[PDB]
Amino acid sequence: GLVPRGSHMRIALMQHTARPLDPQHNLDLIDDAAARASEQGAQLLLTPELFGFGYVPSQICAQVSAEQVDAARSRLRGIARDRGIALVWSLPGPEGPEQRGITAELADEHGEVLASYQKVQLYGPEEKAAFVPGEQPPPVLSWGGRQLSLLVAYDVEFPEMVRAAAARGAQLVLVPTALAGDETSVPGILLPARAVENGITLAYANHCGPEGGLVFDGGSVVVGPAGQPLGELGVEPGLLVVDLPDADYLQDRRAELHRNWL
Amino acid sequence: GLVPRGSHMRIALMQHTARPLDPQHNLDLIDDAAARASEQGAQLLLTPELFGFGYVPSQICAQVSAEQVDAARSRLRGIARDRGIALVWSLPGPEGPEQRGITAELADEHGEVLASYQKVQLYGPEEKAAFVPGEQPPPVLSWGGRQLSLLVAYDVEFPEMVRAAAARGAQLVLVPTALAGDETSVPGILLPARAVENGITLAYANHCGPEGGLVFDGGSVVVGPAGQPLGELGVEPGLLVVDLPDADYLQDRRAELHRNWL
Ligand SMILES: NC(=O)c1cccnc1
Ligand SMILES: NC(=O)c1cccnc1
Ligand SMILES: NC(=O)c1cccnc1
Ligand SMILES: NC(=O)c1cccnc1
Ligand SMILES: NC(=O)c1cccnc1
Ligand SMILES: NC(=O)c1cccnc1
Ligand SMILES: [Cl-]
Ligand SMILES: [Cl-]
Repeated sequence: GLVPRGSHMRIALMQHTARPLDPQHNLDLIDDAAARASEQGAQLLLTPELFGFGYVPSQICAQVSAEQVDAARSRLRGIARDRGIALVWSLPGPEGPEQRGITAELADEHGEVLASYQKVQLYGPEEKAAFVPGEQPPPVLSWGGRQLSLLVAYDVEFPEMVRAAAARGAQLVLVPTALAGDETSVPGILLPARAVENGITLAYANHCGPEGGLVFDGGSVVVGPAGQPLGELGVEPGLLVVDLPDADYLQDRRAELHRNWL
Repeated sequence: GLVPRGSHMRIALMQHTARPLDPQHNLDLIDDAAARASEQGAQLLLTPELFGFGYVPSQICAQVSAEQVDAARSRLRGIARDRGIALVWSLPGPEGPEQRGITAELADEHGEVLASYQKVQLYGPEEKAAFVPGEQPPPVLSWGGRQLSLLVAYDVEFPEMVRAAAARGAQLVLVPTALAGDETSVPGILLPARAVENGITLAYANHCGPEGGLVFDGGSVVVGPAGQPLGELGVEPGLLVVDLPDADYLQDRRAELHRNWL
């Protein structure tokens, strides 16, 4: 409804089904969602992991060129600008098929790429055959009056990855994902702890429905610092729109000891 | 009931109210619980943080001598032996009042002290005025056919502390605690994640009721590797007895990167 009294940030999450190896289709879906989110007063749209090509790691490595990635990237940049909304997307990285990772990028409403990140924690043998793991910590940046950060999918299941973002100042962690197999423990158990154990908000945007030989769970969610869902979807396509309201674990943690004990 | 087919470990958790600065009373309560647990076929009893003197940090530092600590320790050792049950207790450490931490120790049914641990993550200004933080990682040891470990209270709220135990091989993490203030997020949100994110079982033994100017929450619980409660108490004194049944986060985590990013 109307933009509320105590809130200066409204975010949207796109939950949908991608078609493998059909970027025109999947990017048309992103464009649709961007327009709709913008019309509802959202200032940012989060979209799912590898959405533009589908979550099909082995086929991305075999069939998707660098030039095809770049064409999808340019189109997404154009959607951010033309729909007048900040956009988080996830594509393969820009290098050749044998050198690139899974990435996420944040563009603002003018189309500026503010931040780029390469997934550090690859999931399973197919991802590890198709992609190179990232080696850099999550980025943290001011946008819309808060410190935003990016992580991808499996990354968020590691407390260390969320802690790395929060140690840099993150307040809002945005996570494209691709979770199938009725893995209710990730949104149900791990995400709430990630939020509480850092005092942060996390947004988690999944595929749903039949795609790439899997049936994705949906369950997209925004979790606030008390671990509660600010908004959530079920198993069907949807656009989740959430107004964010404006123990000291981060100070208390004995990081110099912890780093020796991992 | 009868010791079940698929289980070779039955554990007990004592949840009760301590009297500040009255070790005879509080250790009599531990003895009672040890006897009862042993009669029910439990092989180990976990008891709460600082139970023998009450959770009264400032008064422990002002009034409880080293010699008084040692007398309580010897009595607890005797309860393990005389009740024929392994026992986890938590007392101040053995040094002078200005040099000692909060500790936990595991004795076997013969009274052998198998392991000792000093709380690394002190909670709040009163603990930090009264006790020295520990500097050593959690111990991990074979007992009863599994790898057991110790952590104390606030420690378990840090993913790094549980990860440190699991990295050493822990399967069962035993946690004396003292949690008041209706802090439902610790057992409700953090403990289940600790268990899932390492694939371990955790046992969490709280005070309950009015003690030391607080009203403790109870909520003692054993959480298995899927994050579910194997057994749980409410707010009243009780003895929880649980039979333990017999993603690869621990291998997949990029620990050499994580250690640079905390
Ligand atoms: N954004 C607003 O102007 C507004 C007006 C009335 C009620 N809520 C919000
Ligand atoms: N995908 C990306 O992260 C990226 C970063 C810089 C340039 N092109 C792509
Ligand atoms: N896409 C992912 O990183 C993933 C898939 C399955 C489980 N957890 C994470
Ligand atoms: N421990 C046992 O002998 C037993 C016997 C029957 C049923 N369950 C356990
Ligand atoms: N409380 C303890 O940890 C301890 C260890 C060794 C000797 N005495 C006490
Ligand atoms: N006893 C503790 O370490 C403690 C107290 C309050 C909150 N969390 C932990
Ligand atoms: Cl919340
Ligand atoms: Cl479980």
